[PDB]
This record gives sequence, C-alpha cells and structure tokens, in this order.
Amino acid sequence: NDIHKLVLAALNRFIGNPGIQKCGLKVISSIVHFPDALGAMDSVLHTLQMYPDDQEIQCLGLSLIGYGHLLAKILVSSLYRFKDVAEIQTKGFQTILAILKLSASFSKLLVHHSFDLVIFHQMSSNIMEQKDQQFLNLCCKCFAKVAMDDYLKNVMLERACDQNNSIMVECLLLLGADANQAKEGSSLICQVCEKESSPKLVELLLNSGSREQDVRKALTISIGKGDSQIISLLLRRLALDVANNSICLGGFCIGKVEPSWLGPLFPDKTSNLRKQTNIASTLARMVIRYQMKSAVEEREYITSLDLSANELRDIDALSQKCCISVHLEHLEKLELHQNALTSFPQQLCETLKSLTHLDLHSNKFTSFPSYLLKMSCIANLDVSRNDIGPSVVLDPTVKCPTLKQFNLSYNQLSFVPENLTDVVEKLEQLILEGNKISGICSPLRLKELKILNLSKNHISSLSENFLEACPKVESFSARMNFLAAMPFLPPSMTILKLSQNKFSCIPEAILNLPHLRSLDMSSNDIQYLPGPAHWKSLNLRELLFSHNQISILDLSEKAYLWSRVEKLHLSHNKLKEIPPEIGCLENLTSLDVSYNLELRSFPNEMGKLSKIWDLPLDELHLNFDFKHIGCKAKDIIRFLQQRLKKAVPYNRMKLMIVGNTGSGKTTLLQQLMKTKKSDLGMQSATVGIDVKDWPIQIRDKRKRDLVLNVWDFAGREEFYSTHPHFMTQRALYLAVYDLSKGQAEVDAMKPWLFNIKARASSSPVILVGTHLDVSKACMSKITKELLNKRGFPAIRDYHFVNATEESDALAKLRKTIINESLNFKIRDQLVVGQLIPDCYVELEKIILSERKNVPIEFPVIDRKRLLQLVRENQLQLDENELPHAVHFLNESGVLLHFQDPALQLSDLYFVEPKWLCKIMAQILTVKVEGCPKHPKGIISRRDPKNYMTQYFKLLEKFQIALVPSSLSDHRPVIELPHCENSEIIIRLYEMPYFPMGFWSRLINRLLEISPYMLALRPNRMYWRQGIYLNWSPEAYCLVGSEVLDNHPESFLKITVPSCRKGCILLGQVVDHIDSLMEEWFPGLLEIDICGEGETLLKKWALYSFNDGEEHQKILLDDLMKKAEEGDLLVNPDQPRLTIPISQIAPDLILADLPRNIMLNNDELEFEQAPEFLLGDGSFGSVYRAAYEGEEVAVKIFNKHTSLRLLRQELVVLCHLHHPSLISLLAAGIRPRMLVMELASKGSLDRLLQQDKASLTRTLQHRIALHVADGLRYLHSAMIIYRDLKPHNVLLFTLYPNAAIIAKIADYGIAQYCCRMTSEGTPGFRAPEVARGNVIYNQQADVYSFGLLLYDILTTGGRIVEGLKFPNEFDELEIQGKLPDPVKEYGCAPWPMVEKLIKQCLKENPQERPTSAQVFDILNSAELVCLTRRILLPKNVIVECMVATHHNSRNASIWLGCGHTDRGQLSFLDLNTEGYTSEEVADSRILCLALVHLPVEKESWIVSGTQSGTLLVINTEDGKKRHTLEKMTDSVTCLYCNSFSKQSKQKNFLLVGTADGKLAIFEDKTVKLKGAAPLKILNIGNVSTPLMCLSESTNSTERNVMWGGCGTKIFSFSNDFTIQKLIETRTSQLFSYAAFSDSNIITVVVDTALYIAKQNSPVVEVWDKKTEKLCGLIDCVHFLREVTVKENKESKHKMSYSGRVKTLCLQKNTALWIGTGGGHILLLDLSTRRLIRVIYNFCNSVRVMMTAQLGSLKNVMLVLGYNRKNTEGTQKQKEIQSCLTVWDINLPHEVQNLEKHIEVRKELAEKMRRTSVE
Ligand SMILES: Nc1ncnc2c1ncn2[C@@H]1O[C@H](COP(=O)(O)OP(=O)(O)OP(=O)(O)O)[C@@H](O)[C@H]1O
Ligand SMILES: Nc1nc2c(ncn2[C@@H]2O[C@H](COP(=O)(O)OP(=O)(O)O)[C@@H](O)[C@H]2O)c(=O)[nH]1
Repeated sequence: NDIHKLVLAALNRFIGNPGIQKCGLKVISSIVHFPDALGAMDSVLHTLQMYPDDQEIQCLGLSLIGYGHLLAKILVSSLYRFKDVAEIQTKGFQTILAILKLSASFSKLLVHHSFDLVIFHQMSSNIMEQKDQQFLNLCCKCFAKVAMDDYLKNVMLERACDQNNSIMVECLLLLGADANQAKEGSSLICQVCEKESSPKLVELLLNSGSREQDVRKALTISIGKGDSQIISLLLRRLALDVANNSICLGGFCIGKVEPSWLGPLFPDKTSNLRKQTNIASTLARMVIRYQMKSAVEEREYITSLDLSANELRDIDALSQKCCISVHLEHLEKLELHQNALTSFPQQLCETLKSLTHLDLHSNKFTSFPSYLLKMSCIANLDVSRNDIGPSVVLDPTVKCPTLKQFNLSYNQLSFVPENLTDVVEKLEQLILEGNKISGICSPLRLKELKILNLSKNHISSLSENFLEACPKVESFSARMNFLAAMPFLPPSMTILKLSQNKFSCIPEAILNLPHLRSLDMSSNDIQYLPGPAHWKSLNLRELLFSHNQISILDLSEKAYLWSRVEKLHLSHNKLKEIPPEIGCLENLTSLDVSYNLELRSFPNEMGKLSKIWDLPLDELHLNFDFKHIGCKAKDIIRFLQQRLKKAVPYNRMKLMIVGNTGSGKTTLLQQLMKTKKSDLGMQSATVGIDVKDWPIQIRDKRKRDLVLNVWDFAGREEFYSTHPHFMTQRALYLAVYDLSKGQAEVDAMKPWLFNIKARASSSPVILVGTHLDVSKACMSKITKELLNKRGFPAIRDYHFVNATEESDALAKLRKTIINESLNFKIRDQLVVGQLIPDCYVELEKIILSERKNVPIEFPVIDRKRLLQLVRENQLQLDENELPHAVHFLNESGVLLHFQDPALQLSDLYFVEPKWLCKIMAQILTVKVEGCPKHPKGIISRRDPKNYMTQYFKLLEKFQIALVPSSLSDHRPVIELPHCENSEIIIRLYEMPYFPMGFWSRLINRLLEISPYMLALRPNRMYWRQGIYLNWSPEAYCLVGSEVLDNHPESFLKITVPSCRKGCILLGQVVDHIDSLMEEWFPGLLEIDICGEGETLLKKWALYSFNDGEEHQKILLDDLMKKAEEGDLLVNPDQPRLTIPISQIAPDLILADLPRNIMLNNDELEFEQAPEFLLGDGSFGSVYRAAYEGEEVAVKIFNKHTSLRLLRQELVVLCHLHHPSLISLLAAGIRPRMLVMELASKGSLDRLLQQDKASLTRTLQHRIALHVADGLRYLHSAMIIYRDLKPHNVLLFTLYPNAAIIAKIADYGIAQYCCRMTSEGTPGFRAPEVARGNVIYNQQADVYSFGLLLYDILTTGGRIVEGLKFPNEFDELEIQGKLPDPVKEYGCAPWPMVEKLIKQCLKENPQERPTSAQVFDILNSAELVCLTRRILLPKNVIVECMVATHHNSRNASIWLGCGHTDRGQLSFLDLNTEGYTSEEVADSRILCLALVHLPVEKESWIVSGTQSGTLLVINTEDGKKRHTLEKMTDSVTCLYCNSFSKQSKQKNFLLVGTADGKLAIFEDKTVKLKGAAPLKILNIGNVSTPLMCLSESTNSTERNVMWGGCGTKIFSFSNDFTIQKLIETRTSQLFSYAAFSDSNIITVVVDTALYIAKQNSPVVEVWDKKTEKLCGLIDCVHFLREVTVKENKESKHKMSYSGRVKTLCLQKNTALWIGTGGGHILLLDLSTRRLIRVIYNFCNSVRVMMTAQLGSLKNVMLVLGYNRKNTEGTQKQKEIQSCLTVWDINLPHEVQNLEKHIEVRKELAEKMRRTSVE
C-alpha cells in the first residue's frame, strides 16, 4: 500500500499533457484516499486550463479540487462553461462548500471573480418544479456560507440588479441587503430604471428600504424615458395616501401628466394577484435555516388629486376618454395651482361631475373660460393669479348656483364681473383684490354675499346702491383704494376694514351700523374721531386708527358704551394726552399710543385695565424711566395702579462729585454739608466712592426737604476701572480744579468731563474752583475758551470757592446747586419732584431704618429677609412689585441690587452701598512687595468666614478677574507673522479720549470668548491696552492702543489677517467692541445734529491700492463706505484699479459668516414690488420667489433691523441645520434681505382652521413628531424657543409617509436673543410665562408643545372659540383647566396622547417631561394605532365578546360575564360608551355569536353557556328570547359561517360544546323554539372537549371549515363530514410534551395552520396537505430577548407566566399573538418573525377579534385584563377589563414609522456635516 507511485504518477500526468489525463486523474482520485498522501494541487489545477472543455475530466477535476486565488477563477469559469450540462454542478458546489468551511475569507474571493453569474442562474434555472431537492439543498448550503459577510450581500445585490433577476433580488432582500447604499446619488433605483428593468424588479426595490430622495431622482430618470409600468409604481410610493384617498403630486417637476401613468393609482376592484414569488420566500427560509445552523452549534374612489408644482404646460392629456376618464367623475378636489397652464380643456370640465374645490392659480390664463361653471356641483372656484383679460363678463347661459367662493385675486381686471347676479346666486366670498378695477361698480344685486373684498383696486367711490341689495355682507374690506365715503352699508356688517384710503372724517354711514364689531381705518388722513356717543353699536371690539392725524381721543362723553373694546391702535398721531376716562374700558387688551412724540404722560386711571398684555412705548417720553429689565407693558399697569393708590412727590437726587487725584472734593464736601466736626484733623486720600447723604430742608416757601446723596468719587487714577458703574443718567455732577495748577490742571481735567458726556449725555455739570488762598485766576478764559461747548457736556455754571471755610462764594455755590437740582428737567420732566406711589417711599423708609440694623461684617440682606420685612410692615407690595421697586430704589442710591442673571448673586441686596463701594476698591490698592513671581497683574487666590468666596464671586462677575488695572501699562514688543500691507485688515476707532472703564471692560469681553473659529484656545500676551491673541500665523488679532504723531486723540488699532478665518475674527471682535459702546456709553455714539455729526467715534477703515509697500494707508470713514453699498468694490478718482470691499471690511458685507450663505444676487429671480408674490403672510414681509431654479421665500426686512443686529441673528441662525428646522439658504444686501426654504402648504393654523379634512390622525402624528424633534434639537443646543403656536409650524406636504413634513420657524429665537413677544402669545403661553414672576425654562416650551398638541387634536377648535372670547381664551387655560378634548370637541379619542397632554399640562415646571422624553414617547408606534380604551365598570369579569358589522353605521360590541357564576349578557355601545347589565341565563355564559338574517331585517344574537342552555335573543327586543334545544355539556364555541351551497344566499350556525357534538343549524331556523339540528355530528369524546373553530382564508375552496377538537384538529365542508384527523401530540420534535399534549385552544386557517394549546408558550405550524409541523415558533423566544435589561426581577421568574391565550390573524400581512401575560406579539408571517412586542398596556390578553365600525372598517378589539392587588393580602385582586380597540393597520406603521425615523436620523447627520464644512 506504500510505493513511490504518487510522485511518478503526478509528474507523468503533468508531462503527459495532450491526452493522457483521462486515466491519470482517475489514478490520482483512487490514490488520494489510501495512504492519506500529502505538491499535486498546482498541477491538477494547471491541467484544467491546459485542456478544458472535456466533461469527463472536468467532473473528475472538480471532484479532486476538494483534496492563491486562481482556483476560484477556474471554478466558476468551469461551472459557467457547463451551466446546465449535467449534474456536475453537484460536484462543483460540493467543492465550494468544502473549501469555504475551512477558509472563510475565500468566499469573498469567489464573489470577487464571477460566482454570482452562476449561482443566480442555478437558483433561477427553474430548479423549483425540477425535483432536484438534494441539489438545491446543496446550492442553498453553499449560498448560506457565501452570504456570511453583509458587504458580500450588498455587492451581490448590486450585481444582481444589473442583470434583471426578480426571484433572486427578492431572495436577497429577504436576507437583509439594504437597497439604499450604492452611491446616494446614483443608488439602486436610479440605474434599475436607467437599464430598462422589469416592473417586478422596481416594485421589490421600492417596497423595501429605499430612500425617498433616490426615488424622486429615479422618477426624473423614468420621466426621461417613456415607461408606463415603472412610473405608476414610483408615484404609488411617492404620492398616495390610501388612508385619505389622495394623490399628493405637488412638489415634483413632472414635465407633463399622462393618464397612462395615473391609471393604476386610482383604486381598482379587479386587482387580485396570485402567489408565485413564494419561491423566493422558500429559498430565503432555506438560507436562513442553513445560516442559523452554521451559527448555533458552531369603492372608495380617491378624491384629492394634487398637481400643484408640476410645470404642466398643458393638461389636455386627461381630457380624453382614456383609461381614467371614469375614475375622474368623483374627484371632489383638484389642484392645478402654480403650473403654467392655459385654457382648461372644455371636455374635462364636464367629464368630472363631482368636483368642488377646483383651484388653479398662478397659471398663465388670459380668459376666464366661463365654461368652467357648467360643472354639476362646484364650489370654491379659485383662479387668483392669472392674467385674466380686462373684462371677465360671465356668459348668461350658465345658471350655476352652487358656487360659493369665487376668487379672482390679482388679475388684470378692469371691472367687477358683469353677470354675477344672473349666474352665481348663492355666491358668498366674492374676492376681487389686487385687480385694476377703476370705474364705479355695479349695483351688485347679490343676495348672499357674505365676505366681499376690493383691496388694492383703483376705486373712485362706491355707487349709493352698491350695497343696497346685499343684506348679508359681513366683511367688506376695500384697502389701499382711493375712497372717500361709504354708500349706506347694510345693517348686517360685522367686520369692516378700510385702511390706506383718502378720508377726512369717518363717514356717518359707518357710525351707525347696528352690529359692527371691528373697524380698521389705518393710514387714513382723518381729523376727528367721534366720541363713543356716536357709534350706535354695543359690540365694538377693535378700533384700529393708526397713522392718522388725530388731535383728541374723546372719551369724556360716555366711556362705558365702549366697555368691550379690545384693540385700540392710535400710533403715529398728533395726540396730546390720554383722557382719564380711558380707565373705564376694562376689556381693553392691546392699547397703542406709540410714536406720538407729544403724549408725555400716562393718567393714573389706566391702572384699572388689568387685561392689557402689550403696550408699545416706542418713541415717546414719560415721567419715569421704563424698560429696565422689566416693564413688560404689564408691570406698567401695576405701577399706574399703585400710583393711583397714593401718589407722593419724591424728593431724592444724585450729586456725583468728581475730581482728579487731589482737589477740593472732601474738604469741599465737608464744607457744603456744613459739617462742623471733621474730627480727623487730616483726612487722607479717598478710597472707593464714599457715599454720604445729607438732607436739605430749604428754609424757604418751598418746604420740599430734598435729600441728594453725594458720592465723592475717587481722585487717584488707581480706582478708575469701576466708576462707570456709579454714573447713572439722573444726576448733577460737580467737578473741581485745585486751581494751584491753574491753566495746566484744567487741561488734565478734560478726560473726566468727557466721561460725563459718555455716560449721561443729558446730565448737568458744575465746575467749582477750589483755591483762592493758594494764590492765575484767568482760568475762566480757558474754560470759556477751550472746555465749554466742544464735545463736552452741558456745562451750566462755574464757581471759585475757597472750600476750606464758609464763604459768601460757598453760599452762592449752595444756591446754585439747589437751583440747578430743582430745575433738572430731562425730556422736560422735572426729575426732582416726580410722582411715585407712596409704597416706594414706605419701602425706602423701612430700608433706611434697617441700615442701622445690619451686620457690619456683611451688610447684605437676603431676599428672604426682605420678604420678611415687607410682612413685618403693612406694605402694599406683592412679588410683582419688588422687581420694579428695588430697581427704582437702586436708581435713587438707596441699595444696589443686580438683576443680571449671569451675576448669580441677585438673591443678595446691598443695603448700605457705602460699604460695597469701599470693599470693591480694597483689592485695587493692596500691593505685593514680596517676589514678583508672576508678570505684573496676574494673580491667583491669595487673601473672612465664607466672605472670601462671595468677594470674588462678585469681583470676577465684576470682571476684575488677573487685575486688568495696574497691569503693565507699557506694551510688550509684538511682531505679526505677516506685515506686507495686503494680507491684513485694519480698522480705527479715533475718539477724543478713552472713556474711564473702557479697556478694563474691553479686554475682558474679548478675553473669555475662547471658542473662536468654531475649542482651541489661543496664546495671548495682554498688557493694559492690548490683547494679541493668536492661534497660528493663519489666525491672530491685535486690539492695540497707539497714538500717532501729531494726533492728540487716541486710536484703537485692530489688525487681523485677511484670510478667511480672519474675517470671522474681525466680525466677532467688532461686534463685541460696538455692542459695548452702545450698552454703556450712549453719549459717544450719539450723533449730535447740534453743530455737526461728529459722533466722537470716527471708526475709520484703512485700505491701500498699491498691494504691499503702499507707503501710506488710505483712510475711509466707515459710514461713507457703508453708503458705498450699491456696489461691492471701492475705487478712487482714478478708476482703472479697484479694491474689493469684501477684503477691507468683511463685516459690513455678510462675509464673516460661513461662506455658503452668501447672497449670490445674480441667481435670485425675485420681484419685491408685486403683492401677489407676497402670498406668504397676509400683508406681511415674507415673499415668494425663485433662486437656484427652486422656489424659496425671501424675507424683506424693514428699516428696524440695524445691520449689526442682522449679523447678530445670522450668526446664531447659521449653525442649527436640522431636518425639522427652517434653514437659511442665503442672505445679503441690496436690499437687506434673507432667503429661506418655501413651506409650500403654509402655516399650520390655516390648515387646521379651514382645511380640517386633511388632518387624518396620522399626519396629526407626523406633525407632532417633527415639532417634538425640533424642540429636542433646540433644547439640546441649549436655547428655548419660547413661543410656539400653530402660526409657527410650517408644513411642507400633506402626504403622510414623507420625510420632511413639519418645520418650526426658528427666526423667532434669533429676533428674541438679539434684541432683549418674549412673554409669548396669550393663548399659547405656559403658566409660569403669563404670571412672569419666575425666570423661564424649557418647561415652558414643553407646555407650549402641550397646547400645540391640544390644538392639533381638536383641529383648531380652541383657537376659533378663543378668537371670539380671548380674555377667557387665556385665563381659562392659564390654570391647567382647559376642557376635555372629547366632550367639548368632536375628535377621535386617541387616548394614548391624552395622557401625553395631561403630562405636558402639569403646572409644576420640573414635573413636566423633558423634550427628549416627549419626543421619545411619540416615537412609539402604538400611540398612532391605539384608538380608544374603555375601562369597564369596577370588578366586572368578562371573557367573551362579539361585534356587529351588519349595521356598520354605529356598532355595539356585545360582551358576556364571568363575575357571576350565573349567566348575564353585557351590552356595550361605543359612541356612547354606556355599559348595561341584564341577567339572562341561570349558568355563566361562555361565548356568543351573531346570526343576522337578510330577511325581516334583524340580527338574532345567540349565546352558548356552560349549562348547555343555548339562548337566542333578538337585536332590538331583549324580550323575544327563546333558548333552543338544551345541550348536554358546556358550550364552548359558537360560530357563524358562509355556506351558500343552495344556489342562493345561505348561512348556518355551529355550537361547539365541551364534547365535540356539532349541533349545526340554519340561518333562518333560529326563531322557532327548540331549533332542529340538521346534522348532529358528535366528533369528540367526554374527555376530548371541542374548544375552538375557524373559517377558510379564501372562498375558492368553497369555505372549507376547520375546527379543533380535543387535541386533534379536523375539518369539513358542505358534506359536513370530517375530512382530516390530524394529530398533534404525536410530534417528533419534543422539547416538551404538554405544550402539544393538552387540549387545543385556537385554530386559524391560512396557507398553513397556526395552533396553540392551554398554557402553551409555543405555537405549532402545520401544513394542510403534508400535515407536518413545518414550524415551531416559541413566545418566550421573543419575550425573553426584550425582557433582559428592563426586567431584572424576571431572573426570578424562570417558571414564566406567558403563553398564547388567543390567536387573531390579519388577512395576509401579519399575525397577532395575544399572550396570557401582559404582552402582545406581531408576526410577519412571510419573512421575519418578530416585528414588535407591545406590552405594559394590560396584564392578561383574554380575547382578541377583528371587526368593522362606522366606515372605520377593520379594527381589532383586544379585551385584556388589568388586575389591581389593592387588597392582594386578602387573596383578592381588583379586576378591570380594559377593552381596547387597535387599528388593524398597526403591523405596517410599526415597520413604516421605524423606517421614517431612520431616514431623518441620517438627515440629522448629513445636515450637520454642512456645519462642519
Ligand atoms: N418660509 C416660509 N414659507 C412659507 N410661508 C412662510 C415662510 N416664512 C413665513 N411664512 C409665513 O408668513 C407669515 C408672516 O411671517 P412673519 O415672520 O411676519 O410672521 P410673524 O412673526 O407672526 O409676524 P411679525 O414678524 O410681524 O411678528 C406667517 O404666517 C408665516 O406662516
Ligand atoms: N490749603 C488748602 N488745601 C486744600 C484746599 N482744597 C483742598 N485742599 C486739600 O485737599 C485735600 C482733600 O483731598 P481730596 O481731594 O478730597 O482727596 P481725593 O478725593 O481722594 O482726591 C485736603 O487734605 C486739603 O488739604 C484749599 O482750598 N486750601
């Protein structure tokens, strides 16, 4: 057995190459076994290539391969060269199967070469029906290991769609292999429609995962070609809402519509298709089996037809008699707006006889057809942007009465349509705005006009008989016309709007309308507003009269006659004062008297108008300072009411003495106050500010004892960083010389005066000489020569007192100070004696008394102490008065309190400010003469009981920390990386003198902004007056401070590299340098028109033509360059060369922002001028236009937004980028505009207020989900939206299964966070937001979301009910008492979101779910399907139920009883939900059934009980009851079949008793007492109880009936004989016995049989023909996979409860397992086993069945239990039978919705890539 034959034989078969191999292969094959020999592979591989094509050796070679990659290259090339020659593929696939199981990666090599080319042919060469089961098993075992790698699956699928092969592509889809992965721009469907594939190949790709964007691209592709079966399949997945009967073809750019496409979109009753793709499912099952083996041991015609944006240049293609010309006749909605049609085809407009919302606007019509009106039942005919000819006369041969809303907006009309009165009788909303109507109108004999309109026409006037024949007009509104009077308006008008006309007085035809409700006459030029005794109408609510010329506001005559008025707009008028009689209009809500410039006072009466929630105060001055951080137009009412209580004059002023390093300040203050003592013989230099107070009872006729508090500020320069905090605008400043250095010190005093002009422009100053004893008195020259009136504040006197002892000059100084104080008069208001409520004075008195009762070590007071001291006294202040009270007392120098939220010490109140000011200056004077270990100025924590904490918890909040004062005045030498005059940008800030606390606060605002260029911090070396922070030679910034020679001013040089990151630096630094100047120093950037516009702040820009070595930088004032905005480049008088403005000031042009949002004005196809393109927003500011070839909405800004604010909003708006957020596209200048995405379907509120019929209980869910996603993104980005209303939800499409539906407008947060409606709209407002007491939170956005959900659910019921009653529309919901959605409004109960509402409607803020949860609770797919739960009365046990489908109008679900051992039928309606009880049997009833008789029109209802007493009772009559034959054993199942075997309609009844005896009856024989059983079929035994029944899935088998009996299922037919006796206990796969060795419980008839037994946690799947257990599907095989982490106690529940308590099978989609536990299972019976388990809604799913209710057919009822162990210790449980009603369409949603999230999650990331780059 051992010789050297092996080597000789191998080598001789090698050399013997022409024709020897036939025997050599046989020899080596024979020898490969015996010694188990081990260099032949290469040669036996070589012989194949050296001599192919010989079958007899090919088979042998394949047989010997099984005993480098080129191997594979020969293998398939062999099997492909012999595709189907013989069973040599067997040997081949054996070879592959052998090779893969030892070399896994080689599989990837096989698919590398060609393996698909042969394996697909093998699996598709009709191997099925060729009984080669062993061979196919071999191929499947091979493939299972081939498709191990998922990437191999994806590439195999890619190459399997290249060659059209439906069966294998389906098999691969069932095996995973997602179909949206190829290229994302040319992914599967794109080429599959390019390569001219089959309809079945496209349908399978669409049905599974295929991204919608790719589907749209493929639709464009398949439009390119002419295909009629692939187009109709793309539309059927892109645009069809079967639940709503719609076609949402809106956004698509279909070039032309042809009926051969929409043919199959319309429903077709004939559509019925067989099951031939079962081959693919079987192969998938085999592959899955082999994979897990390799894994484990090793009517209703659709109505809405939307064709909006498809640029249909013609629609004639549907007018013909084509395939769909019979489905169109019941359309009832047709949208053709925004196309480019013309001449609607006459044949079409009579083809469809049921159309009622035909709207086709923005088309290019040129003649109103006048044959559109011959349709049968038409309404809302809408042609509203076409170019309708000059006249639109309606032909009088049409008598169409049904028209209701005949819109004709924005045409080119020249007349009212002529023959309305003879054609459109019942017309209601005749709208004719935007036309060019010129001549006087017709008498207009319309009998039913309800809302006319004539806006923007050119009307001369109205004929006196214009409205004399329209007795129901309600809303005549002729805006923007040239109108002079009104012609006897009918007495029925309610709302009348007449703005922008030319009146001179309200025509008396308006003053007498007996029901008028609102009257808007803005922009008129009227003179006299008649008093309320001229209006004759008890119901005036709105009186809009802005922009008129009104003198008086007459209310003295009779004010209560306007007691209901709720809106009164009087802005832009010549008003003088508000009469006190305004205090009677209690129902006032929104008063507006702004922009009057001549009002100057508010009467104390207005404090009684507590309903006011807004009150603009723009451009008018009052007797008090408003808008501190409060004064929200509501606290003002509290102030005006408390001042009504008791108004006293307030005498207290501020006299801020100011000096410089030494003067008569303290020795002049201690002489003004006449302080005799000055006990310190030599007082030393001042620390801090040293507030003192001194009363002055002026001993004169004016007994006003004024108390002005002196703050003798610090002289020495060291304290100069904090002073601008103690320089308010209400003061009387002094200043002092020390005239010893006369005419030289007076120069050095210049900065001080400048700062006084910087902080308080309108504050008086008094110079005071301080020296006559020390000698130069000609100083009055220079103060009159230089110092007086050139950029320095309003000097009003000057004196020369000695200031060491009393003097006549000192007395004159006293008199001057007193007379200057009492005559202050800012805005002509006389500050010194203004009126305040006495409550403030009382609080001031008690605080002053408290100042002697405070700990010296810590003079602070806690807010608790203050709220205790208000209780100690009898103060009339609430928690809403103090927020203004303490601020006002801060203004008077009593106590400093800081309301700044960032400064987290607002809880502290610093009574005795003379200690806070003294302590804040201790650090600035403590030095360290030890070791200068750190550079001069930087320091760490180096100093009592916890006071060290608060000291620097104030000081660095005070931005003293590193002390920016006494910090290296001399600048360290710095050199920029590039200084070549052309890579840098430079901007100046020339100002006459740096203000006091400028650099200290400037270097502290630039400093802490670390995330520049977005978190990489820069290196910075910052002296007193510079920073120079740099990241690289590519990004740096030097905010220097130099003085150029021969320039006594002081500049602020900024240098930033001209790179792209540089412009970001420059913009973000100029913002922080400009916002400061207008926040603290409003005097500087105050253009003084008196004199000239110096502005004291000449922000230059430096630009140079000569790139590098320009030898000089050319100045340009920033304002004048901003005037050069009409262009984009600058150029000198020499125009050949020029500089780009985007390079010398990239902040003015919006270039610092991410460059992708640059305007690109060239591609903007936009027309601001027209108002028909204003369509977005009623007379708003957001238009509609085209850009980049797509429709987008521009937002033209008015003159309000300063460009700096626009940039401040764009910076935050530009990096949100979420699929549920309105995203920017471009923004720019010329004009100052903004472009965003066009929300096609407009705001939500419109949709839910006039189009309720589209919200469909699954769009009302997608909208809420998308809005919750928006909030969850915002709240994660740490910004609260603060105002969310159905006015701010912008829809995109009404097709439910879309990727982007709802999108909240995010411009609100920009407009909010830029300029700080922050309190939110009244109705849509959280409880903490209306009261305004508490600082706000995310829990207010959550409450706003709750209200949004409530409005969506009721579909605009609350909004409509509140627009007539707003003052309750807010206050009823301000407490969470808004009513139950179901009782007040008709709505689908939807009771899983009602709990969401009542959780988001909790008053406690942090008790409301956070936004992430309220999105993750809507993400669940079992709230979009649950429809209503009915907790039955307390402790009722019910175990049986039957529905009613014969009366499908309103149905009642008849239940049984288990709580009584004796029988009782338990009726239960659904629309009333009223349970009733009626004992009818003497023994507990077990089941019921419905036998409806087509004759006599009744539905007898039958009931089988445990006693066998088979009861029958009539539907309506509960008295005509006759029990039939008393049965022998317990009846267990009743059933009503479909057995029409007698050539007529026929039915029977089955009585399943506990023994098997089939007591069958007939449909009609139920009436006679003791019915007659036709065929008494005793089937089972006494020990084998008949326990279940079922019926066939199809009707082609003549409804073969199947019933379970004992443990053996049986069946019969019209023969009524047992056709099979299948036995289940005799199973050959015992995992356990009693799961099959028990009585049957359920049976379902389908392609297979699914069966369960008592307490069987596994279901058995038999076949009808083979009678084999083809399936064994275990329940805990699914439950114990989700109950792994969420149930840790389940580890103790190994003896698990949980089993199949009932079956219920859907038609062909899935199967619903009802567990004996508290769970339910979805089973996709075709491919994948578990779809979802929906638990935690009951505890025991007892009964389940299918039914139909009220045209909402096919619902699934689930009678489960919820036991309460309230007294479980008493061995009793509290039972609630929680009957629920799921919508049977659940198994789709749960797999549809879980796709929908994924599609957005990807979009949630891809969008955030644009934020990166
Ligand atoms: N991108 C858009 N697409 C379609 N409609 C829009 C878009 N943006 C805004 N609108 C609509 O235009 C209307 C006016 O917008 P606007 O921002 O003026 O509303 P507003 O903020 O309530 O009014 P205001 O700014 O005067 O307070 C709104 O009804 C909004 O629905
Ligand atoms: N001899 C004399 N001394 C004066 C006169 N006016 C002010 N002084 C001196 O100025 C000092 C007051 O210091 P002061 O300016 O209040 O300190 P500062 O507030 O920190 O700048 C006193 O010590 C006086 O000696 C004056 O008219 N005559």
